[PDB]
Amino acid sequence: QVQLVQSGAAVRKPGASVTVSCKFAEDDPAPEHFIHFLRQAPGQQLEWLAWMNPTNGAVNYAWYLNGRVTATRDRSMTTAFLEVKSLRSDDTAVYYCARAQKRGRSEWAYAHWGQGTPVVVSSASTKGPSVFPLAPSTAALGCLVKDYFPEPVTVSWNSGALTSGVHTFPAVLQSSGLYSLSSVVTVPSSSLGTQTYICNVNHKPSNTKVDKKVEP
Amino acid sequence: VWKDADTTLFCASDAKAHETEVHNVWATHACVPTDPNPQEIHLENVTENFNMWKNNMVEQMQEDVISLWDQSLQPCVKLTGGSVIKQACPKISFDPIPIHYCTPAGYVILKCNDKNFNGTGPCKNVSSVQCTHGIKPVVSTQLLLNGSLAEEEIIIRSENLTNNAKTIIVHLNKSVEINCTRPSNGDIRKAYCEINGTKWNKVLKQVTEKLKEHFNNKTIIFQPPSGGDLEITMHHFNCRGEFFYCNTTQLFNNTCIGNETMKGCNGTITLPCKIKQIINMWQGTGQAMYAPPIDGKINCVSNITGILLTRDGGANNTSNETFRPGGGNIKDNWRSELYKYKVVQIE
Amino acid sequence: DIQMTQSPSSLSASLGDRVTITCQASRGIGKDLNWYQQKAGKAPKLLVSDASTLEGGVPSRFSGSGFHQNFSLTISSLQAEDVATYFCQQYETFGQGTKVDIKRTVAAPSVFIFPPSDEQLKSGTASVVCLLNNFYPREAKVQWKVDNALQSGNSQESVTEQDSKDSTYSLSSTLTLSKADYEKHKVYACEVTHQGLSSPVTKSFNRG
Ligand SMILES: *[C@@H]1O[C@H](CO)[C@@H](O[C@@H]2O[C@H](CO)[C@@H](O[C@@H]3O[C@H](CO)[C@@H](O)[C@H](O)[C@@H]3O)[C@H](O)[C@H]2NC(C)=O)[C@H](O)[C@H]1NC(C)=O
Ligand SMILES: *[C@@H]1O[C@H](CO)[C@@H](O)[C@H](O)[C@H]1NC(C)=O
Ligand SMILES: *[C@@H]1O[C@H](CO)[C@@H](O)[C@H](O)[C@H]1NC(C)=O
Ligand SMILES: *[C@@H]1O[C@H](CO)[C@@H](O)[C@H](O)[C@H]1NC(C)=O
Ligand SMILES: *[C@@H]1O[C@H](CO)[C@@H](O)[C@H](O)[C@H]1NC(C)=O
Ligand SMILES: *[C@@H]1O[C@H](CO)[C@@H](O)[C@H](O)[C@H]1NC(C)=O
Ligand SMILES: *[C@@H]1O[C@H](CO)[C@@H](O)[C@H](O)[C@H]1NC(C)=O
Ligand SMILES: *[C@@H]1O[C@H](CO)[C@@H](O)[C@H](O)[C@H]1NC(C)=O
Ligand SMILES: *[C@@H]1O[C@H](CO)[C@@H](O)[C@H](O)[C@H]1NC(C)=O
Ligand SMILES: *[C@@H]1O[C@H](CO)[C@@H](O)[C@H](O)[C@H]1NC(C)=O
Ligand SMILES: *[C@@H]1O[C@H](CO)[C@@H](O)[C@H](O)[C@H]1NC(C)=O
Ligand SMILES: *[C@@H]1O[C@H](CO)[C@@H](O)[C@H](O)[C@H]1NC(C)=O
Ligand SMILES: *[C@@H]1O[C@H](CO)[C@@H](O)[C@H](O)[C@H]1NC(C)=O
Ligand code: NA
Ligand code: NA
Ligand code: NA
Repeated sequence: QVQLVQSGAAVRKPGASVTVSCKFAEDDPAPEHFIHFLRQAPGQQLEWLAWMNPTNGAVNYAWYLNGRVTATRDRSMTTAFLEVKSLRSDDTAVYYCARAQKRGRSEWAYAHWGQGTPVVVSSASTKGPSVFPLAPSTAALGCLVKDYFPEPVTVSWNSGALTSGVHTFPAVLQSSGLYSLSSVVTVPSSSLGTQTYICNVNHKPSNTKVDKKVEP
Repeated sequence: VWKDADTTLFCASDAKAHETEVHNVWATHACVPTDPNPQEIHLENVTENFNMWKNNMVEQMQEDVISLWDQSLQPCVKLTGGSVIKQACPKISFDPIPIHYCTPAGYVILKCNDKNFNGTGPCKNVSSVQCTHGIKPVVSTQLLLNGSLAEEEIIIRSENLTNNAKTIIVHLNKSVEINCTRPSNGDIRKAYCEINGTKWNKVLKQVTEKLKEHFNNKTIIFQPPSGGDLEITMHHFNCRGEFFYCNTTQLFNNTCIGNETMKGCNGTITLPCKIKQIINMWQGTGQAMYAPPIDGKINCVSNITGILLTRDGGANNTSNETFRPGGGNIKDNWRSELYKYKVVQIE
Repeated sequence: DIQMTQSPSSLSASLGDRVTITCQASRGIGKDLNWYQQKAGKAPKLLVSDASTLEGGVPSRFSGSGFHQNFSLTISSLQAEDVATYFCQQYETFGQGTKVDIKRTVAAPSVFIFPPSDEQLKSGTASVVCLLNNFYPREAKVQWKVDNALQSGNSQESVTEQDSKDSTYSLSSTLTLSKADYEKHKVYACEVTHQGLSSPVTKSFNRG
């Protein structure tokens, strides 16, 4: 049940195209299992997109893709490629490739999966987060990490020394098209006044760095 | 008493020993002569299960056809992996002949005779034979050529009709001629196939109605292939040794299938074809290059006796089903002729 | 064309409990059904193919059964690592999924409210945050009132995955309104409803 290897995360504007590649074999009998492509949007159901026969390039695309999708393989027939054209916002999802096991005759039983390729379709431009304090009143405190694009941000406290009782929530997508999240932690109410609390925020996509002290 | 079993079959044929035609040559050394007076025995009150989709006779025919092509249709250049083989590539004489498949001693072939048997499940009218009928090893895509016809109604075969990853074989009960020509004397590679439009659209209409029975009276739509190599996006076959590729867009033309009295639905349908020198081998072994076509009129008149289809996937399709020409692999061509046979061991 | 009805949509059980999920098909499908497990942030993993064949490597506690129209997936003796969403598949169609959770003793949420920072108001926007910490079960209700006026449509929330050790959840709700709208009203309140509470809880503050 080896993992399939997919290309990295992508950001596209509406109208543009994206290609997701999936290496399913090595370049070194029996019939080859088709390669399947599926996607899963944030907090949505898994959705089948297509299969592709690596032997002859035969394909089958879900009727609801309206011919916007194309699946191909390379000459050595070891890497599959899924191109999605005319992207729209609701194409935003993690895209997977998948395949049945060679030893089996269960063509839909996906023993092999890629790690997933996040694809984000938005009109929004890259932007670092603003970081605001969530001042304390055990007492709770935290940082509001607001108005960034695209995902992800990373958050630590006191440069990693503080890990106990930290909750860093999943990001939500705001109506402005920018993401926002919060990171909270609970501490003794005596800590305040002597113990310094600082959330450290990184946003690789913008090479942005923020360190915010949180105090009452 | 007996039981389903796999064994090494042998072939029989009426090949001409003096002939240079390549099927004749292969069969003269690989097969025995036909049995003049073959024996067939109805097995009264016997019911038997068949499965055309898991039938080892098909694998054996495949090996034979691959072997025939390997020794008869040598390309000038063969490109496999990193190996480049440059050999000699003389023009040949090529015209498939019927091959019968026969069981050895201790074994026998059971044959399903139910008029509308669909390839899977019980047969009520069963007989035993020593050999199959004569099957031409015609290699083609999309359209099945020069095959045998369903006895009564048009028949839809599939391991699972609801499974979009499974090939559908339509078995016609009346053949439609396709007349493919590369004229002499303007590109030498340019060719075309003519088909009687009146005749073809009548048949295709019957096919849609047949599919309606299997898909809950839903709207049935035909479309061109969605993609793939040219061997499968086009009707691909070998005529007189030359490799033809024909565009079938016009054969699957919903306009004329709505029964709508419409202009041009009658009359001759002319498909554009090309003869290619550089091809992908159906045997699965990469690219091969051949020499340019022979001079003069190259003509093949074939019977369309069947159609391979793939059905569009996607859940909640609700209102319709869409079918595109082409499906599966060349083994399925043999399955369409071997569907009614299976081998058993006499115990 | 096929329709798979998967049930229940969510369940909770103690470690070592027996859990079963069902999928009903609108039409006979023989044994052409597979079962998957999917954990948060990960690709699905095949558990069972052809209704009842356990896939190599999968722990022996898992089993599938059924044919025709009635199919089940069972975990004998639920384990911590089994927290996941499970779903059935019939060709390209998937069941709606079942979120398995680990049952612990009921726990009310510690509620906290955070006013926006002076820093943020300079930008013309105001984010008010209500936190619910370490509660169970996950189902909870949060409503915002601004001067006793039920706030609707300007709210977003986020929930954590079930915590490894204490089997609890945390939730945040964030209320977004203009700076002007914020400097208009005095009292901002977070009203919470949860099973571990005899009655709803309200945390609030005066803008000043
Ligand atoms: C679909 O099949 C499932 C199993 O694959 C069926 O589940 C079972 O349903 C019966 C009642 O119809 C339950 O009866 C049980 O009997 C045992 C004794 O053998 C007893 O220990 C139980 O307390 C119960 O009384 C059975 O629990 C249940 N199995 C479960 C829930 O795991 C189901 O009935 C079928 N549904 C249909 C056909 O709609
Ligand atoms: C088959 O059964 C019928 C009646 O069911 C009987 O008349 C016939 O003789 C049987 N087959 C034989 C005797 O071979
Ligand atoms: C063929 O007939 C059998 C009847 O035993 C049925 O089970 C099967 O679904 C049929 N297949 C098609 C493609 O009609
Ligand atoms: C062929 O089969 C169709 C039904 O699929 C039927 O309507 C038609 O009459 C048949 N043709 C002949 C010549 O039997
Ligand atoms: C096949 O087509 C050629 C070229 O149009 C024509 O000369 C010939 O008569 C046709 N043969 C038949 C049997 O229709
Ligand atoms: C095509 O076939 C139809 C149906 O049999 C026939 O009426 C018509 O004459 C044919 N057209 C020709 C032979 O050109
Ligand atoms: C389809 O249409 C026919 C009429 O031609 C009707 O008798 C039949 O019940 C319909 N339903 C299905 C599922 O085929
Ligand atoms: C077939 O012809 C149509 C129109 O002539 C064209 O649009 C289509 O691309 C062709 N198909 C192939 C596979 O060349
Ligand atoms: C020929 O085509 C017309 C539609 O354009 C149709 O109405 C007619 O029935 C067709 N075939 C015949 C008359 O044999
Ligand atoms: C379908 O056939 C009609 C003739 O009835 C023809 O005019 C039209 O070009 C065809 N539709 C296509 C090629 O999409
Ligand atoms: C089909 O059979 C005819 C008659 O034997 C032959 O002339 C023709 O070339 C064959 N077609 C193919 C594609 O083999
Ligand atoms: C094509 O079919 C006709 C009858 O429909 C037959 O006369 C002819 O021999 C067939 N050609 C073959 C089988 O190659
Ligand atoms: C597929 O065909 C089998 C027969 O081999 C049948 O039992 C099963 O119901 C079919 N599957 C579906 C999903 O219809
Ligand atoms: Na988006
Ligand atoms: Na056999
Ligand atoms: Na091939």
